[PDB]
Amino acid sequence: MEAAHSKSTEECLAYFGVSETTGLTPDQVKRHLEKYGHNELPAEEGKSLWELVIEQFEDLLVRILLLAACISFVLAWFEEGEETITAFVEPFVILLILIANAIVGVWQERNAENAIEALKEYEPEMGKVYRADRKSVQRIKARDIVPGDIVEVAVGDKVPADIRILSIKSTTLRVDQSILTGESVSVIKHTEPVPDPRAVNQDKKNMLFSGTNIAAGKALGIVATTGVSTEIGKIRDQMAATEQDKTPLQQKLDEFGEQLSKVISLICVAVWLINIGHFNDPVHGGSWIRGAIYYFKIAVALAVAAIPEGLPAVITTCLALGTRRMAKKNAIVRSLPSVETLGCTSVICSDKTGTLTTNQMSVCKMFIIDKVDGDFCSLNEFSITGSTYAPEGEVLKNDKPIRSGQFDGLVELATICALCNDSSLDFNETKGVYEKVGEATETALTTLVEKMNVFNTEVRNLSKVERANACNSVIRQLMKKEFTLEFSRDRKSMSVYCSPAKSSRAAVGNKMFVKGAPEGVIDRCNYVRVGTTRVPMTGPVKEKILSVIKEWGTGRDTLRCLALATRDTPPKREEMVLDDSSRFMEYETDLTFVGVVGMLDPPRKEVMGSIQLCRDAGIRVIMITGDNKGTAIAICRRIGIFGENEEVADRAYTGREFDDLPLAEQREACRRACCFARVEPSHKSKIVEYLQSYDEITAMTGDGVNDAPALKKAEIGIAMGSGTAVAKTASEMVLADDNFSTIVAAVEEGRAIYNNMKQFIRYLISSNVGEVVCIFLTAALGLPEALIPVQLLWVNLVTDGLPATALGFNPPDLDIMDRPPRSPKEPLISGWLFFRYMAIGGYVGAATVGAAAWWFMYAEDGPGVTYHQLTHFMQCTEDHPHFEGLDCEIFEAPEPMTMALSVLVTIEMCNALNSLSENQSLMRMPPWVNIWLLGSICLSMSLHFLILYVDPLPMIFKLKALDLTQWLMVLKISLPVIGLDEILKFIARNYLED
Ligand SMILES: Nc1ncnc2c1ncn2[C@@H]1O[C@H](COP(=O)(O)OP(=O)(O)CP(=O)(O)O)[C@@H](O)[C@H]1O
Ligand SMILES: CC(=O)C1=C(O)N2[C@H](C1=O)[C@H]1c3c[nH]c4cccc(c34)C[C@H]1C2(C)C
Ligand SMILES: [K+]
Ligand SMILES: [Mg+2]
Ligand SMILES: [Mn+2]
Ligand SMILES: [Mn+2]
Repeated sequence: MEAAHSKSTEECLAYFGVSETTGLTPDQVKRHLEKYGHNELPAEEGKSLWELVIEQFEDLLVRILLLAACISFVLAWFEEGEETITAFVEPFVILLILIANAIVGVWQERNAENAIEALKEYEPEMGKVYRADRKSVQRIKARDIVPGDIVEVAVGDKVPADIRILSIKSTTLRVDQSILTGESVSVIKHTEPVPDPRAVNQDKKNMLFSGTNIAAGKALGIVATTGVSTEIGKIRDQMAATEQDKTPLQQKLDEFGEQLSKVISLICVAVWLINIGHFNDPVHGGSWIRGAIYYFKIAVALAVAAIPEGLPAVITTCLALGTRRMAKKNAIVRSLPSVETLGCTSVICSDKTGTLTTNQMSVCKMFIIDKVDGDFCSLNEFSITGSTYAPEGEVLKNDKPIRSGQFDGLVELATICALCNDSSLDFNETKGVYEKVGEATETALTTLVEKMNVFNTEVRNLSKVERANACNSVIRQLMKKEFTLEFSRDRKSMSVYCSPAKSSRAAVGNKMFVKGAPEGVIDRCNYVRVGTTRVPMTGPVKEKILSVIKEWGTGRDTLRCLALATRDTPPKREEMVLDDSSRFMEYETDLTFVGVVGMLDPPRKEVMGSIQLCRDAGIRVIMITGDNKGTAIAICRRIGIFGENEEVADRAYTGREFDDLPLAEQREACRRACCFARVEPSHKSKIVEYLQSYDEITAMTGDGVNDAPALKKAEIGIAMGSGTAVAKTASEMVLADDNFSTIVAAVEEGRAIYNNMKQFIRYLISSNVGEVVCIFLTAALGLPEALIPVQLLWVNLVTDGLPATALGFNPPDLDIMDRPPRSPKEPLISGWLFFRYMAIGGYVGAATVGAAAWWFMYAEDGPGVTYHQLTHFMQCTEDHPHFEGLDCEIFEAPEPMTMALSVLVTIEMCNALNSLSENQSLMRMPPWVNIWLLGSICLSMSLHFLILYVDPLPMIFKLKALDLTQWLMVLKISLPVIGLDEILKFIARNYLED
């Protein structure tokens, strides 16, 4: 059944053809269960660890290193009776890396807790119905409720389905709809049509929404919809639309996967063309068994050389450490990549209530009457400080603290606030904070009474649990509450009838204390309290008081105001009927106006300063709230999203006003406007989606179930520590201490992290370039491979491993938070920078083949000088007469490859220093800046020396140690890589773009 809110109750009943005092028949229920299905949300799984690891071995690039694992496996199985001892280390070191990178890949991408399961917390197991087969209510499984059911809800119930209210049995039905609005103040419901077809949930005052709850009262309704066709079901579906997105760089990674996987395929057929180059002269002395095996040997060496294994490890380590830093600021990152994603953020969308604000309703202004001089009427206004339910703050007069008990009118105001009240305050010993018990707007009065302390009660030595209601209890000892005239919609006030406690002295006679909406309470006042005296309420006085109250309700203030009054001479108890709320208004007449309190849900102290720092970093903040527009704008002004006098006609929209714009204008509104109010959970994700469609990297901050869709949709969702479990499980990061400042800190950390990542990725990839150049040089020319996979794997994983991780510890810049966010489209290399280490890469790729082949010809030991014969080792077994004065095995010596490896290691270690900075020469930026880079290289070097000098190590890696002349040759053939890039820095800091 659609449009339940605009149908009358008779139309809803007639739709299902049911009586309100009968309900559906059990057969009808059976048919509706068939037709509509059960009243429940589908569970959303999320793949076993099985189908996750499987997906790690799916993206193209990973297969390349699996191909070179299986080929490596075969070309190590059918190994001759020679070294089948360690031939299997290669297909295992590889096969190990692919295992390690998978387990890590899942340990960062997997979201443990499920947000749809948290949502189901709002699904009550049980609901209550009237069905035709019984007169009395029937308590059944909620999932068995169907459209058409007559349902009964009552105080404390979770609402089981979307329900048109038919009949309110209590005097009011008060509903907490925070899961759809973020707002915890009760909604007073009625049963009349809401004619607007586009009514937003905050308008549907005749509906009950599944998953909300009844703060008070009792009602009967008819179920309009169940299952996913409900408001909470819509939230569930937007969370189920699981896009499983990815960090900008993580999309660059996924991108570079496609990049490198083709580069290899092209290079492999390119090696093949130069392998097929001397295919026209193989003299068939070794058939093709040698040829088709030497070629795969090359492929495994090329694939290994191209793929920068260890990169997944250095990143994960960088991210993980980042997460450790944020944890010390009380930011719990639940997804590793997210710690960095925040750095690229250009727009931060924010819930207001409980996010920007404390979600703790606070009386911040009050007044009583000081004097009435005929027509003129002087008010005594006070402000009250403090922004939580904690009874901490003071009452101020002209910004100076005063003792509330000084003023008789405040004693009376406090008395009414304490007594005309169904709530209290409680100190939660487990959470360490004060919490309301009952309605927010009532607990605000309770908190006020505690701050006012009109009797100067000693409260400093109380435990926090006792302190919670101390000053209210002292008022209870004076006046005894005898009964309550509860709130009704017709009069918009409530009152309590009180007698002075035994042993009076206070004052003789019974009293009625009244609070309510200003206009109706004031209309029923014939007198005004001035101190302890009472004077006639006149027109001009009534007008002055109403005017000030109206200013308080619409200002830069926009406060909820209550008027407080007492009936000085109440009827005798016996003259009042309590079972009929229609009579209550009349009982609350001939009142004496006492005062007014104005409350709001106020900003967290750090929010204003945080918005400013965001603004200084080129980040826009947009408030997106379920709350009304007036309040939303007023808070925006207090927190500096808008200027205090800024005109916001086209900068602030309700969800409806936003919906009314042409689709094009809706997109532009999202760039111009900074406050969206009276919004549904869908509006928030819609706005985030528009923002993202300008390619803005966008964040969402929230605490509520109604923020869950936007939290999921945003690149980065951020939840408040004290907010809902649903919002937390929908987020990438949680601010455990609710400190909004931490977001600003997380952006800086994320920018620092991004800078270090991009450059340690360059450092690690400049390496993989030279290797490929090498594995191609010593292949095309017909040379004995200067490096083989098992050595390359050590370098990429370990030798370059440490230094890369060292660069992820470089100091962040000083202006890091004074630049605008970087563009998401920004590559990782551009023009100058690409050819920059294609030059450095052209050097390592040559100097390695160049120092290995050096050991042949122009070196001492030194088989050696063969020249053109070196580029023809395939015919030493066959065409031996050519190779006279030499053996036919010394072409497979460990020394020349040790020369090659020692060059690579030495070049990359130097290449780590020039990686400390992008443009600043080592002259102007010392190599002693990042000490941890020094310890990192000295480790890599001492590890290099190791595999050269430990009995097993050089056999598994095919190395043989170098003389001190074999190292002088290495240094004089590697160290120039510094001066090369160093001059590449001089030709970039001046004549390029500096
Ligand atoms: N328990 C209570 N005792 C006294 N006064 C109460 C009260 N609960 C609410 N009120 C007062 O009466 C008014 C009744 O609220 P109501 O149901 O009219 O909603 P609202 O006017 O705040 C709704 P909306 O923002 O959706 O238009 C409140 O604004 C408040 O001043
Ligand atoms: C088994 C497993 O999950 C993985 C791997 O085994 N790896 C990475 C990877 O994710 C591979 C990868 C994909 N996209 C990129 C971009 C840059 C670098 C890497 C990758 C390293 C790749 C490899 C093969 C080490
Ligand atoms: K998200
Ligand atoms: Mg909220
Ligand atoms: Mn992977
Ligand atoms: Mn109302």
